[PDB]
Amino acid sequence: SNADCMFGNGKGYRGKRVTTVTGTPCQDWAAQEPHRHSIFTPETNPRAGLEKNYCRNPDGDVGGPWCYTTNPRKLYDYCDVPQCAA
Repeated sequence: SNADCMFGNGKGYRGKRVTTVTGTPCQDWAAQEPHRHSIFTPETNPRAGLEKNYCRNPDGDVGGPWCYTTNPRKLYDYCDVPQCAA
């Protein structure tokens, strides 16, 4: 596959999904915008492969990969990337 898929929780999810389960665009892990988060950035989590706004699981939530949303409703949510390790 093009490797836009997660392995388990998405800890080694090296994909490029950029939307929550709703399709709400994931914010840039790098951007505090419009959700300021000096956490789960590429620079605070240089082990979970956080690039741009592509979904990731820095914490390896056992529910799956997530991101921060550009949605003024919630700070973060889960993404909808298929299981690569399946």
